[PDB]
Amino acid sequence: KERTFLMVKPDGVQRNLVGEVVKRFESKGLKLAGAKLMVISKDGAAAHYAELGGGPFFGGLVGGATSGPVFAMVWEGLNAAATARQILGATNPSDAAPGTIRGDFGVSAGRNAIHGSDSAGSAAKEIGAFFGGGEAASGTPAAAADIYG
Amino acid sequence: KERTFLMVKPDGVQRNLVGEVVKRFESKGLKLAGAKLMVISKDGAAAHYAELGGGPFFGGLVGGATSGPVFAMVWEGLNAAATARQILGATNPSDAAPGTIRGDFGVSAGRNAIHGSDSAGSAAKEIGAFFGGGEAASGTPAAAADIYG
Amino acid sequence: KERTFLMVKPDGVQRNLVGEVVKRFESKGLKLAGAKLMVISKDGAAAHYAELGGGPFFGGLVGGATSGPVFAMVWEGLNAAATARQILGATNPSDAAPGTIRGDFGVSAGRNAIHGSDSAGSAAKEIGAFFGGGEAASGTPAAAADIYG
Amino acid sequence: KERTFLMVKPDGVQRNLVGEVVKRFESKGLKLAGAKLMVISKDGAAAHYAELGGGPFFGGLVGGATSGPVFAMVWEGLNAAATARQILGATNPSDAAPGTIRGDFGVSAGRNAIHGSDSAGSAAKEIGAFFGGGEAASGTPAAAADIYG
Amino acid sequence: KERTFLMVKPDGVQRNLVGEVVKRFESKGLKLAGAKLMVISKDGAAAHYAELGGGPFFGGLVGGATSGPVFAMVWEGLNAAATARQILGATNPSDAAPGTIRGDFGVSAGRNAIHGSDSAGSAAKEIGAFFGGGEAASGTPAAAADIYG
Amino acid sequence: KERTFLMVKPDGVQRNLVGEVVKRFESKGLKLAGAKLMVISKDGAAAHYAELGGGPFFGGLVGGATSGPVFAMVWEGLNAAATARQILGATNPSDAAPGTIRGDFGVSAGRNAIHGSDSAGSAAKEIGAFFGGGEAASGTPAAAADIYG
Repeated sequence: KERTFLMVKPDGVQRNLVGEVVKRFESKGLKLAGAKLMVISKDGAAAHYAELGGGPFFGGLVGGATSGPVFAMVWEGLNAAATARQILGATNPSDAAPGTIRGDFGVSAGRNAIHGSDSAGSAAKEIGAFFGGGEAASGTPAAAADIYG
Repeated sequence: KERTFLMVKPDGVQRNLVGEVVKRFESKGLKLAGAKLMVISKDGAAAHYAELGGGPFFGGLVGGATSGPVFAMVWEGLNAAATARQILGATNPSDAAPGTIRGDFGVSAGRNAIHGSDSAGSAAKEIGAFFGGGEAASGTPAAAADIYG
Repeated sequence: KERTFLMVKPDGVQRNLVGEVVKRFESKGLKLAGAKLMVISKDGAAAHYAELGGGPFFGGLVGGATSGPVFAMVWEGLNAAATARQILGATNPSDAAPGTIRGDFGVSAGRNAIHGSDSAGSAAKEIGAFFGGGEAASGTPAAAADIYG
Repeated sequence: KERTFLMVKPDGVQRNLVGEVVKRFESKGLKLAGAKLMVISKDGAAAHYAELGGGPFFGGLVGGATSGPVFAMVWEGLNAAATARQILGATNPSDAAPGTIRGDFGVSAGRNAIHGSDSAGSAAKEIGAFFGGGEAASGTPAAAADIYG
Repeated sequence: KERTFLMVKPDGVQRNLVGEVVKRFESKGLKLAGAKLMVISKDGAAAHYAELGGGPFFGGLVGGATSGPVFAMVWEGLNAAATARQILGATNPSDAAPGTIRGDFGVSAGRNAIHGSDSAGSAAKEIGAFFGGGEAASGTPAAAADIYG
Repeated sequence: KERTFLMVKPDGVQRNLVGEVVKRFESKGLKLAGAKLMVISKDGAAAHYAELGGGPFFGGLVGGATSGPVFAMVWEGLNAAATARQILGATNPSDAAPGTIRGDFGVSAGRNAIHGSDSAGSAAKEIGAFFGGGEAASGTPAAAADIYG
């Protein structure tokens, strides 16, 4: 059903947390509709982080995402985006509820393992910028009935 | 260093084993140079499974990979391909050493979670068919020194 | 000490979460006094879900529990029932604290992995309906001293 | 399909390994057709361990199983029994392949976490003695197609 | 950076939770600057628990820590102490957020797996009493850059 | 019972594998009689690696252990040393059975997570060099009866 864009920032990829962060959502019910390693290459960054470019963080923020790769993803299911952030954790890892990808694998707001949509609109603008339309498989997960109803 | 192509067959994707199977190699040292959900779409299959197309299995084998998506990947490091198959497990999951992706998550030779190169040549022909050349990030993993020397 | 009835609804059994959901309480301290796979068989349902039978959910709720099996259990220890629900999670999995059997393995209020008593009375009426009196082992766990005092 | 009897000896129940040992087979594909906590109560022992009652071990062997409870189970699937012992591990835990329930959770041949059939006949005589015929659910696991074919 | 004293009380050591409790902080980013098994030996206790010695708990509290060993540790990083207690969990395990060392491995306020500083001062007085000054390695963790910035 | 010296080489400490590597033996039955972070400081190295100092590896081998810290340990139980190496894994991680600390967390013979005695004599000479005699707790693990007999 509803889709959501969420990727693993350079740090997590480097901290070998790719697998777990993917898995967390698999064993949750969220469905992986597309995912790859497309780097930010600066240009892709500035736009994505376009909001508040005048803020000092940009200088040191756009520096980060652009270093190592970025495993980008798109996940399905009802309330996929709503629930994602809940388990993604609070933005600040040193303030994020223990049990989340952040409160379990993150000690700094600078580079906190993953990233994920803050609304369906932000979701419907992130998928596009990073993915496309064909890179996404429209596979029906053989196990989805034992989740919704 | 050496690269290797290895993907999660439709079954594992469906059995929610995407994360673990990725993670296994992260916590091993293997480096994820590119990865996405590009389906087999028949044509991509027949070629990949080209070997022994005259064998009856093809009828029922090419049927499998083509159902659900396929998380394809390319991994780095020394002896990446050599070691991969070792931990990938024996082909038959009901005969594969307990500790592997197969002997831990597989009961049938038909659909056994993942797939992975059987030699550097087979590796240097699988990467190409499924990936390309640009989809691969040439990121230097900040943690590779604590592995090799 | 205090006992509590808590089972894994059809969904979790089907979602292969039997082991983890059992284990969660083992590594917590709760003691497994009896457990099996006794299906609801409709009659057993209607009574258990007797409360608010006039509510529309019953139509579609009693349909659920009755499909696949149900691993029923009874757990011991002080505050067993009080603490259980806390770690069982909120009723709604898309609203349940990340770290629980629900917020980690559930995306719908319809079928949320497990079920567990809401009070000592409800506990002292669920055990009976599903278990009996002899199916329960009165074993003294050799490791209980390192928990209470 | 084929069924198999396998229980967790008193030790494992006490060592809180109930959950994991159950889970191992869930994430493998084996299907839990019935399971409870029926103690050995001596009589049930002597018969089960009937073979080589004249051997000194019986004195100290029948003493063991009869202490704490015993989570008995019956598992399904093709080659269920054949494969089970493989992942159950070698009889001697201080000689059992690392990755198994024994080589991971056992240091003595005396009490090694679990027990499991040594042949289909031994399987078709253990189920009966410990279970019955009605305690077993004939549920069709909604996820079995993504395993066999 | 900032250091913090936190040990595993006798119970956890006995409950085999040493590894996990250590690991939790490793995969968090906290750095292990020194750690061993120095028992409380009464004298070391009374001082550490000096606060409220007139309270009845002391009788039964100092009895506890002094039984089995105690894996003491000192951890590094920014907000190490601040964040530690958050993931250490609430003092009462039957009231501590599920995801913590306490809410996951503890059912009694008496003996709750681990112990950890309640302020930088309390941290700068616990390290000393249990460690020294030379037992601490001043190693620079080759992976710290992918955490802070 | 029998004791054994086994530490985590600089690499593993750096690769955040301290916890797991400790835990592996806890959930096995091995008892932690003492453990800390005492660095090799060259002198401690040369002696320990004294054997084959004339071999070229020494140049580049003694360089390794001396970089980051080293969590040294001493473990108890029957066949502690015999069984340890089995689960420690083969010396070469790219040849070590999948399920071990090496075959799961190691890709190079140079730096392979941990180290552990090759005989009771080598065990009775490693403990001494790294530990002492007082740093070891003679605690009786409250859970040892459910293992041996």
